Amino acid sequence: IVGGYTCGANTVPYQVSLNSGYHFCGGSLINSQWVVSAAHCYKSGIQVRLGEDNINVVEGNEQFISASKSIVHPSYNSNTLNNDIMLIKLKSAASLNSRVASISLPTSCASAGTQCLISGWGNTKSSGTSYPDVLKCLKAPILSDSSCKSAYPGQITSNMFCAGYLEGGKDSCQGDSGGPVVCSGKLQGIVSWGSGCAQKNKPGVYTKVCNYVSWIKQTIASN
Ligand SMILES: [Ca+2]
Repeated sequence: IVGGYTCGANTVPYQVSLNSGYHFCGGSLINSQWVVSAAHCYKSGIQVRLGEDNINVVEGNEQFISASKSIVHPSYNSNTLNNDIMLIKLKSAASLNSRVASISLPTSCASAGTQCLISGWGNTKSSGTSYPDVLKCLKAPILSDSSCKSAYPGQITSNMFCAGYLEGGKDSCQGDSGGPVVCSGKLQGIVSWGSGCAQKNKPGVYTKVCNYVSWIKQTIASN
């Protein structure tokens, strides 16, 4: 997260870190057994780390649970990032309390102008590289479809939306991938892609979770 703030420990209780020997992506806990992330975060041997603040220090609220199975969206295209969503099942159910909690799925899509909270452990610099240990947060609005398409001609599908600031300076970034965009207590987006980070006229692009609720529910019901 570039141009954000320190969230505060366990203030974003649905935020998870995906670990394969190291943090590599965010994700969102959606029930005791299941995490939503980006398909571009797929790999084998994922451990899901819940209850994290400092990802390099055991601070007392962590739950580390290996994934039993990952399901990339059936229509994910890694070239275009269309359908950049993946479900991860935990081998055991997480213990839920106020520091580790699921986030609700949307019942309706969000509109441009809605304010959201984006979070993660990704790079905090727009030029060069600095990875934080503690969770970072950014409040940002959803942008109009027209501004999003104008920013990224030929690239924005109906399964994507832009959020952030066209002036630059405030965005998600590498290592935030897969993490949440939450608006009015609903998971509306997944950190997906963008050109660089926090660049002028190049906002963040996010998977439009409301399009996937049917798929998520039916997949959980049968897996
Ligand atoms: Ca920790």
